[PDB]
Amino acid sequence: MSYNYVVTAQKPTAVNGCVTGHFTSAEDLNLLIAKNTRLEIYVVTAEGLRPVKEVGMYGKIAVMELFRPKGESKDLLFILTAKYNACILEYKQSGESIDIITRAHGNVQDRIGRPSETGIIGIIDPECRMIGLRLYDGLFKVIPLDRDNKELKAFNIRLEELHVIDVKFLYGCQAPTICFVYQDPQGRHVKTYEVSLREKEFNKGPWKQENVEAEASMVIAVPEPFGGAIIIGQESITYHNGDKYLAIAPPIIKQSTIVCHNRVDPNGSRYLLGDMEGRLFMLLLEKEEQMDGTVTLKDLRVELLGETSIAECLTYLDNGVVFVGSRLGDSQLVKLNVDSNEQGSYVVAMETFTNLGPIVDMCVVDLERQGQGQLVTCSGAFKEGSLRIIRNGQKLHIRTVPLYESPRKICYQEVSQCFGVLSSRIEVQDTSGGTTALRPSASTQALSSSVSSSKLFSSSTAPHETSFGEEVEVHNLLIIDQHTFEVLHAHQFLQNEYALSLVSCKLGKDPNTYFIVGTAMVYPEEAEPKQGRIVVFQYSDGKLQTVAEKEVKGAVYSMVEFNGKLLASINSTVRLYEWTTEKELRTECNHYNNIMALYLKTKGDFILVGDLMRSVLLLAYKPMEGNFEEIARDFNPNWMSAVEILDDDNFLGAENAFNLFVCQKDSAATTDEERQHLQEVGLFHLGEFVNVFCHGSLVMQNLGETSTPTQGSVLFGTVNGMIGLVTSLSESWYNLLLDMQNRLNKVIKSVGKIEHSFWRSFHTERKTEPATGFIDGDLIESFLDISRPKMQEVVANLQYDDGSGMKREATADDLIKVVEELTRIH
Amino acid sequence: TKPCWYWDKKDLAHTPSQLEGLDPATEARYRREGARFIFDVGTRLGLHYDTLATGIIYFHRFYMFHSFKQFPRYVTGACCLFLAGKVEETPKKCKDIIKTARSLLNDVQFGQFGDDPKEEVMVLERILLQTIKFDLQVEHPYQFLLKYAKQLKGDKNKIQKLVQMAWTFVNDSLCTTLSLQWEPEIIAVAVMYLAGRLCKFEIQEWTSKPMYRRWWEQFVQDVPVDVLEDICHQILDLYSQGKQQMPH
Amino acid sequence: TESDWGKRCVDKFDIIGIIGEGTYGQVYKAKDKDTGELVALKKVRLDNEKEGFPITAIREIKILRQLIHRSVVNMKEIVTDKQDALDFKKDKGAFYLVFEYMDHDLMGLLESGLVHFSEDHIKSFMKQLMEGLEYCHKKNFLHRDIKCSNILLNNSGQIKLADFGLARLYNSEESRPYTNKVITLWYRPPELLLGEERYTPAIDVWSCGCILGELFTKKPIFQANLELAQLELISRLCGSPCPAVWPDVIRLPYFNTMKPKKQYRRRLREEFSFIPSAALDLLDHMLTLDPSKRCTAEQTLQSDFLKDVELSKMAPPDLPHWQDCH
Ligand SMILES: CC(C)n1cnc2c(NCc3ccc(-c4ccccn4)cc3)nc(N3CCOCC3)nc21
Repeated sequence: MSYNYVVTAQKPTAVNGCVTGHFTSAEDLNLLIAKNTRLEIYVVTAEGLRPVKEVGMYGKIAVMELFRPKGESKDLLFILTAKYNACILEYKQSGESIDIITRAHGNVQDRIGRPSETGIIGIIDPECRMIGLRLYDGLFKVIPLDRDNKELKAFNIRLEELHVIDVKFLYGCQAPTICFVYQDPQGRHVKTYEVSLREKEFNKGPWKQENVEAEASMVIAVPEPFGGAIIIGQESITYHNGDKYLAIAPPIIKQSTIVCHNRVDPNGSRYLLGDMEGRLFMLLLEKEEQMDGTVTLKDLRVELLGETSIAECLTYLDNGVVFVGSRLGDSQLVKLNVDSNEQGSYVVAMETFTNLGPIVDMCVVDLERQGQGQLVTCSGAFKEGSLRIIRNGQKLHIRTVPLYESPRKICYQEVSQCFGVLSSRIEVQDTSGGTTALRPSASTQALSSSVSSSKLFSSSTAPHETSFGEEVEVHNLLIIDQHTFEVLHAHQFLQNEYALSLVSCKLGKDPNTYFIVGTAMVYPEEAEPKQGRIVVFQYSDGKLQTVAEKEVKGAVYSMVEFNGKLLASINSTVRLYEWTTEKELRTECNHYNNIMALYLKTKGDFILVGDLMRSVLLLAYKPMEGNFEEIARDFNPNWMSAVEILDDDNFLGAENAFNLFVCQKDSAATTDEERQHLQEVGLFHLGEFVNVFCHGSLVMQNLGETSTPTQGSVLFGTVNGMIGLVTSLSESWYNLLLDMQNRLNKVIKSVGKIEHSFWRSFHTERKTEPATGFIDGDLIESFLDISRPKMQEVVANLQYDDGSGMKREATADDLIKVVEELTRIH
Repeated sequence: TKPCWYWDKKDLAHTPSQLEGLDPATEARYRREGARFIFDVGTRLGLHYDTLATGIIYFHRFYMFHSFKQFPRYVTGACCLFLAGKVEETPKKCKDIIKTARSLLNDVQFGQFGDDPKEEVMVLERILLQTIKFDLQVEHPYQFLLKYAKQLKGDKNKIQKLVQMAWTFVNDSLCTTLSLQWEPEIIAVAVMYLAGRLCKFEIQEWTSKPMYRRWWEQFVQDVPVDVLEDICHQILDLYSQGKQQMPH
Repeated sequence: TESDWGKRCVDKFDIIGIIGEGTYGQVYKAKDKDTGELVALKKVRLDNEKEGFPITAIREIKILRQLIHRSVVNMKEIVTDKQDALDFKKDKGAFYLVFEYMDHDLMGLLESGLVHFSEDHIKSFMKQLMEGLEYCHKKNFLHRDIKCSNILLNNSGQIKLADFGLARLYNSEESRPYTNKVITLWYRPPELLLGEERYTPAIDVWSCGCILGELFTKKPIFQANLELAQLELISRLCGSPCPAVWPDVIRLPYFNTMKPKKQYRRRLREEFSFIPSAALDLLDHMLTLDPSKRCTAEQTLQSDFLKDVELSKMAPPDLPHWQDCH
């Protein structure tokens, strides 16, 4: 068996959702911000936000909504986790003591059901009579909000419309009414139904189905002054209330997909809309009052306000202040002005909240020769693309270097005192026949620049047609200086060439240090790339020189230096190249038993291959023979996001299901079959998507630092900005920390009453297993934050083993020292 | 696709056994003894008739590729039965086959099993499988005797006497090289034909075509009487040389 | 000739790697040196010599040389390790069962989450599986181990059935005692949970129905660890076994023993209401408790769901390959 420890170095920074209301007091205006597994509670002031409370939950926050049922003084919070854990929460404050009350809780998972394409949707009735959940295709789940439903028991109503895009509870209806945009073969439609708690079924809804835009994406429930619904698309915004149908199709919104909405004026007169290029719009509902004493909707208008960060969630606070929650870039507070500035914008940034964004890749480099190590991450996407330099000093110091284009891979080249970074920018087919970039970026603002003139695929004869307005990716290699981070050079790759992999190394007997890039020829027609290049560059005297190119018959997904040879993965094939005295790559040996060799790692003459669907394989190079030998494979099937080698026997992998696992050689030589079965000995639900595993640590090492129980250091970067560390334990230390977890879980009160053991259980749609081989460092490091009565309750009857004492009792003070030492690794 | 497992009578003059100096009578004797060894051993073990026959067909085929002087027959027999049990889903442990073999064999014969009987049999399995070219599925005259008899309608007692008499002939044909000359379908017809001649029955009357004097042709196409008589002659010669007389 | 199996050497194949672990040996992917065809080699080791050549392999050789259908896997030949020269006793080299190489296996495609099935893809999948199951049942053979890992589909949309290690002949007239525990617990029929031991070809149909439901949810229907918990899950959906629906349930060894928590009513149509009508009816008939009322393979091929499927329109499943990275 294997024993390992996982700790969170930086908490998730991406804003996944944001709501406003009156949660902490019926008087205060609150802003609740949801990051993955984290809830942040703020109070709105005239200058910005006053933080008041932050809690963690043992689950990914999927639904977050505030509501106030009749009889309550203040808003209650509903949260549903991605594992279908539901709860209702209340804020309670006793002077200086702030705690969160779990008023109702339960798990709403169905034994049978198909998870929907557009994900979990949760909505609440305007009269707070029920919670609507869309979890599975063809089913609508109702949790009625009666006082007695402390377990959140619920029932399903059959839904004929299997493919639902979005749903909201409508306002101004005699009964609870839902408006949803659904898809069937005839296009998209908007339909309404009524929800009967007494009959536990749908009844026919207020207004007829109307055919809507093919890409109708979002539903807005308009308030009482104008009752009805607004439907947002790619080209058009339409309003449907009974027989009234109004539609506006302004050309400005066609340019970029609108992804978020929020109401500015409670009457429903003004709504905010945001799109992928960061543009912020005002949707103004023009009023017409009729002599009948009735208010109708005269027209819909869209006005451009300015630019914000590419926003996942928008929420208007008060006065002119709007909170911009971004998953791709930094979140913000921005102020909307009545008067435009001299550039024509009504939006002026107030504060910027760091978001490590999507961490596509990262490397650890000791820039100041300090023995410490700093993390240079490829973070953000599109216009919010950035490099972020992260160092310890008690809080992490983070420097942001804007790239304004999507960064893909990073590697450090010390000989050149610079970094190589792969990046891609979005250009659009323009009337010249060529393309035009939407904004300047690093690949265009480089001091010197080049464009590969390779003739490898020049023969083409493959017709690819272009329509005006379509997007394309343009890929570059950026040479960025390690002190200034000035983009010294930008190399543009071939048209339709994607840069997928990057290394910096010396090969063979060649003393020069090269930047090597692996690419793929990507055409929309192809299911899987069938052409690609390995390109050898040399950065010398401020210029990048194309040294050599090797044509391959696939995508070079991953490369790594291997004892002076180049190890590259081309689709199914895993290949080892030698670097000749003629400065050309020469194939030595190949391995073909793979579906898609997405990830490669090495140690000595051993190679760990990460496959698209077949998890991880341990390969070896037999130098005596000049070829590859399969040592052992993980036959349990898994979709891999990244892999890493821990030591000669233990191997770490990440799943696309937000799960982590460790495989070990069975080390039992009874049969050849046993030796070839990598056995999964560690299983752990991380809750994050790991893109990059990287050996290194950010802790200062003077050699004088007390030696921690943990051995080894692997840092990993995730989609939500979370950075973590995996380290190994001895059998004795694991058992101690594991036994302590079981004690802590009985003592520590969970938000929503979610069992910790359930949360960390390995979870796929098809499987669920108890965690094994992994210590949740955050539970261990919370021992220091529980009250003294609880600390002594935890240590009661706790015994040590396999050490100086075979059975030694623990006191609360003994563990405080151990956990404090464990806090030194993060 | 599938191998050919039938030879002509004239070809049996050129089995390996014959060419190493064994005379026709001796090889015929060895075949009878090996088959009857397989039969008796499996009968003691309680084995189905198909399992006994499958082993015999393996045994008979085996000595179409090898010589009796280099492969002791009772070891071969025991191995065939052992494999047949697995093929026909009536398995037995090799130790149990050896046990029964010891009871039925005298000390000289059990000497063929050498110092380690179980091992000598288990080792031969590799050769047996390669010899029969991994064609494990075998059909036997029994199933056809019953499929054809079911289509006869008439005196219940005359047809049952025909079947049992024919069944006894099938068991006896396993001791011969007929298994290697004619498909089982023909064997089943030949034994019905033989039982008919001896019982003074006219089988055509029991068929759906009572005025079709060559009654078998509706069961087995393209079979001349020449073949049925050749088969009958071979079975009856076994009864004449031996003490036993026609079953009746 | 092509029929002389057991003699050709495994030298004739370049071994590409180990595709999976089997029962009687490991399964390797290989390329034929002469033709370039991709094959799958199953290793049979008689070196153990506990009881000689494994019967699981004997079944797969005996049956698959008889069965010739598009939806049944094809054994091409049996080849051997270099044998010891003129020393047959010392020879411990293994034998290899050569099969066609199928691109993927259903469990791997689903466990990895890399498949989406439209109704039309499920139509093509099931028509092939049941047509091949029908072929086998017409030949009086029972598979007895129908799981997602024994269903191999290549990217062309052709489905083939594969692990016949447990297959045995079934006679309707002659009831025979058979091994109780045959099909994997997730896909095990209800009668075998009570231990019929004289079961019908309907056992395989129940497993295929479990697959039919699974293809519409992407999650197996009856996931349990113990035989009782499985009967409970089946009962929550299909109804509890009782003479009212399964008159002969009282004859089964464990009927009185393995009672579910309640006498549940059948909800199959309610919990699967999101399924097309033509398909839902097929599921209801395939997941019938009483095996003598459970539909046959042929009857499913004469159903509204499968009757009018043209196998010219293979309709391969949606396998993502590019952009799976980003
Ligand atoms: C032996 C014969 C019946 N056969 C013929 N083609 C196949 C077949 N083909 C599906 C298959 C193809 C590739 C891979 C694969 C590829 C790369 C790396 C690791 N595995 C796995 C399964 N997979 C199986 N099984 C797979 C699971 O274990 C047992 C064998 N058997 C087969």
